[PDB]
Amino acid sequence: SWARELGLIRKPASFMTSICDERGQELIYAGMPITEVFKEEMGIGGVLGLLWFQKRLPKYSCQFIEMCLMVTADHGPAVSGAHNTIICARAG
Amino acid sequence: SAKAISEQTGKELLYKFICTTSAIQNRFKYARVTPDTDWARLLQDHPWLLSQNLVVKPDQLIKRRGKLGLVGVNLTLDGVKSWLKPRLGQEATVGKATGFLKNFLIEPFVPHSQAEEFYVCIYATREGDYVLFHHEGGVDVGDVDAKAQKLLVGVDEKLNPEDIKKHLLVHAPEDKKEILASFISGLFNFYEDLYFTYLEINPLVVTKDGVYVLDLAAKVDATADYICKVKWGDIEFPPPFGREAYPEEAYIADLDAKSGASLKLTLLNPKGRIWTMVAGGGASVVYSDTICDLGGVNELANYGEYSGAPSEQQTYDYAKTILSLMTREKHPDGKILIIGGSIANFTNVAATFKGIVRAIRDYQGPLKEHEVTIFVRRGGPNYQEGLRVMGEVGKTTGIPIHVFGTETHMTAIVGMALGHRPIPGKSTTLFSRHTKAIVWGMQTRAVQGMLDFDYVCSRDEPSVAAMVYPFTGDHKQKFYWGHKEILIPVFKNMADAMRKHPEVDVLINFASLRSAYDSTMETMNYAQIRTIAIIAEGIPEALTRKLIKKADQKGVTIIGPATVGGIKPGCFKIGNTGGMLDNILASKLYRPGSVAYVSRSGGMSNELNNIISRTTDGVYEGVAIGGDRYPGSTFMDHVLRYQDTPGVKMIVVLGEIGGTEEYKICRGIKEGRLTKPIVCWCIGTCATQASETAVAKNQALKEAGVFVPRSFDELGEIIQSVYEDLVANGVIVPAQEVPPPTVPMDYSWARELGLIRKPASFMTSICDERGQELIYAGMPITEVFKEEMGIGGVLGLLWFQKRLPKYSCQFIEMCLMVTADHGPAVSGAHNTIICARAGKDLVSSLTSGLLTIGDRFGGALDAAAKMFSKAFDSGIIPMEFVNKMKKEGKLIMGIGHRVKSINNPDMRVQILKDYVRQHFPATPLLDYALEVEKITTSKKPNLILNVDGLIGVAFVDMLRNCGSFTREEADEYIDIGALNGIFVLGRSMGFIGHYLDQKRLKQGLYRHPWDDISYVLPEHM
Ligand SMILES: CC(=O)SCCNC(=O)CCNC(=O)[C@H](O)C(C)(C)COP(=O)(O)OP(=O)(O)OC[C@H]1O[C@@H](n2cnc3c(N)ncnc32)[C@H](O)[C@@H]1OP(=O)(O)O
Ligand SMILES: O=C([O-])CC(=O)C(=O)O
Ligand SMILES: O=C([O-])CC(=O)C(=O)O
Repeated sequence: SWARELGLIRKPASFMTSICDERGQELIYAGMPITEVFKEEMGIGGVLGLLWFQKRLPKYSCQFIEMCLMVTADHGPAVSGAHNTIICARAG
Repeated sequence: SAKAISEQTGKELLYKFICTTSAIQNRFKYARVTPDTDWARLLQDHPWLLSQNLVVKPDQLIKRRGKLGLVGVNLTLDGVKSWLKPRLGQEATVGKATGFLKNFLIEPFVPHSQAEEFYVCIYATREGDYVLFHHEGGVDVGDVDAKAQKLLVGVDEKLNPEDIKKHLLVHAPEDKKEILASFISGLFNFYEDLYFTYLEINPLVVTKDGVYVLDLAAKVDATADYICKVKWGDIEFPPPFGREAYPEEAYIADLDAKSGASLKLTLLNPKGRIWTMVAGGGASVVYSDTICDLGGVNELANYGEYSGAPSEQQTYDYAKTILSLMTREKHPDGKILIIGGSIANFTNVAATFKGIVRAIRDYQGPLKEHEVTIFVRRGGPNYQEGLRVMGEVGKTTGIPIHVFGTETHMTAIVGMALGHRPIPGKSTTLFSRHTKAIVWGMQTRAVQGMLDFDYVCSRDEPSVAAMVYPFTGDHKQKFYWGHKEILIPVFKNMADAMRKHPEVDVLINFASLRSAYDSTMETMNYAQIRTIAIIAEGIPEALTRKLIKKADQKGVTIIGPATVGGIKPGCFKIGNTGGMLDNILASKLYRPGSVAYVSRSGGMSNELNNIISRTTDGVYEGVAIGGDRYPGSTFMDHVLRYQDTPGVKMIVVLGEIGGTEEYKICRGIKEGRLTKPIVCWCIGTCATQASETAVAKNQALKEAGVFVPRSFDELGEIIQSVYEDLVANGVIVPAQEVPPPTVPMDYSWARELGLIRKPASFMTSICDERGQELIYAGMPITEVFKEEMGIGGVLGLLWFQKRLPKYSCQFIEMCLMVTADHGPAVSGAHNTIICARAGKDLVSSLTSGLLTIGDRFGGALDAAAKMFSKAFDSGIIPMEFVNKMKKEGKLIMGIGHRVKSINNPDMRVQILKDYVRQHFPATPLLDYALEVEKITTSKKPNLILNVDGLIGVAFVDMLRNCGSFTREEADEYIDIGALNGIFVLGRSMGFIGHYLDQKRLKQGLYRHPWDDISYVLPEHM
């Protein structure tokens, strides 16, 4: 930690992460800080465009992402995955 | 690498793979007699042997036996028996060489005349294949090259027989002109389908009866075996005829064969005082040349090398053999051991010196007894700590060891060892600062070294535009540019590499010795690639000549095979030339100089960079052409290239023994084409065509106007003398030294020599994966399998890190056999089936069913162990325990079966109960659980012990009451969850069985019908 602080050593980094700069003064998302996220009033479609695609999508596309996350919510407990969730929840 | 084969082997290969109209007689008619075999077996399997008249001659790679009269012709049984009696197995001499005669060949002798003997030969040259035919065969040659007809055939060119009869058959008898020529044509295909370099048949007897190949000789390309191992079968190369090898020499031979290192040792005078063990090939040749200059032609004990960074056991045994060989008998002028060497490219010098210091301290007694003095001189990455450890073992064990770094001359230390001095078309520019390369192959340390060099030489763009690796997709690899990280694209094909990067003009071919030719031929189908550097070693020479031919046709500058590359300082660096960046900064290779050089071996190029750094201004551009026989660009192709560039003022050439290449430099300096001051020196004297030697080329360049030193010791001195000549004439001005940019060093290299501590996480007291054996808990994998412990023993090793006693390993196998599948109706196997019928995966199905192992399903093992252990540890009677559980809700976990309980048992509680009764010392918690079973079966005819409760209490009974668990480890593993581990690892077999079953019955997706659901939703939310 000291030989790298005064910068006399090389260490190759893994985990290249082109998303979510967590350290510093703000949670920078794709390139947009968190206060700019809540200032432009982009919903979860805007942060899906920022996290998943790293692009500020236009406001008709964020609302379509929220629409297609509202229709692909629950579709009854008969289906195979919701059945497994219920079976695993009833085992407590 | 031409290696001469036995004439028995080449003669049987000629008998097997020739295809011609002329019938070869005596097909498969030969015998090999030797001292290791008898005589009756040869007559037993070859019944043709004593039917005719025979000729017997020694097959031990001996030239000129027909002129010297050492052949026994016209021999019957008495001739072939009493001829070998003064000959088979006795010591004899030919030329200089003295040794045994243990190999003799027996051929059916054919009487014939001297007007029927012919002479045919095919030898390889750089510009093609020469076939050479004299009508007068045998030993009566007369004139040799004048009346014998020659024909140069080109590479990748077909031999036309009309040019055979037109040009080569001038002095032939005409009736054999269809017998010989097509045969020769067939022989030419035999030369071209088996990759010979030299094949001379003399004499070839073309009688009226047919053709007879009595005597031949063949040097074959030993590196082409990957093409022709189906043709040669198991080829055998005989050693050149000489004395017998010591056991030490065969010991070093199997040390050489057993790894990727080069451990060469051949003793010269075993009672000698000056013993050499020196890293590098050219460095060994130069040290042997200099010690032969200083009167040690009888005092050099051996010539050898240790190269390719051997392991410290290999280094230890190699130095052990050389140290034991030099303590046999004392020599009164003192015995010297020279651990010399060139500058190491990337090897940590201190690790090889750990090998040396173990091999010296292990054999120190004979060293201080025989009064041995050790002279050590090395260079490279971290040489200074290695000189320090050699110095401390010099002062510690008392052996006088004189250590030296790169500040000294390389081979002047032997002058300090002997007391002679006291001890202290093709383009003319190849690389520019916009030269971009494409590397072929994942050779990331070479690309990182090139990027470090180009940061240090203040270059603005990295000279590796892309890499090419065919065995992976297109991605980008992260490299270091100074401090920063950049992304260099790695491609799959070369076509989209040349497409996306049109500024490339160099390709550096890091492919192997069998894929260099195809990638190089594919590369020259792109016009922008103007030079190709081929780092591979071991290409067959015919494929190299095809590469040279297509290079001259396309106009590219091939650096030649078996190179290390060639460094143009301040500008560009090919691969691993120069070495690690410590040698680049130590030799001032970050700014251009004025001296160019051309060498052959890569081991001498670092020494030449060191010499030109320490004596003169520095290297403008250096090129190592390759240690192969046909380099892609010779000496003249580079000194002509240094002629036209004005930045260079003087040229240094390091030539080698063999190959009339420096005579072309002599003719170029006599024709007035080479005007810049040349300093040539040719290595390889070895005087312990007669013009191809080192002293011949040295004298011929000395008389031609080229500065040639007396030895290698005066090479730096006269290079400094020519530099002082050239600056005093007022043309060489030394440029002003700007300091280079600095790179940070490495985390891998600073921790290797230990200069930066790092806190390690992930403490892992289990499974040392690295080393020779996969060491489980403290016990290797061979001790696991040899001691015959099942999977219960490896669960004791992985989970508990103890070697459990043999009755409890079988108990863990037992309780993993009963906690396997228990039907598919239960909740977890139901989830596995539901996920397997969705066609998912094995691991996703097992995992989706495994995530149910919780508290209600599968959580009776751990709870039924914890409950009974807390009741027993407290110390209450069972009748109070049942009443305590009744008073608080909380049904006793591990007690209760739905169907089978009393005189209708569970039948797998019974097997486990019989096992914990029989093979199992001192089991009190099971007895307590059986008393609680007595009470709760007195309550209800159900309520027998479960299998969950009995595995729980039997496992807690196994932990604390067998050995090796104290009381706080056996109580730790219950609270950690080592019983949930047994239920999950046991039930994993059942869940994978359910996955494979539902995947094998081809079952469709589940739906769980609506009539089993009863939706109870609110009215309007
Ligand atoms: C032909 C004809 O018509 S019949 C003639 C006349 N008919 C009659 O008289 C009717 C008789 N009625 C019966 O026989 C009924 O079976 C009954 C009412 C007595 C039920 O008796 P049971 O089944 O034994 O009681 P129950 O199911 O609650 O369990 C009994 C015990 O097991 C205990 N127990 C159950 N599970 C566990 C467990 N895992 N761990 C520890 N204890 C347990 C219970 O706590 C209970 O304990 P307790 O006796 O201290 O209260
Ligand atoms: O790059 C090279 O060929 C040199 C090398 O690795 C070594 O010295 O072991
Ligand atoms: O251990 C468990 O609770 C699961 C079990 O035996 C069962 O199939 O009923």
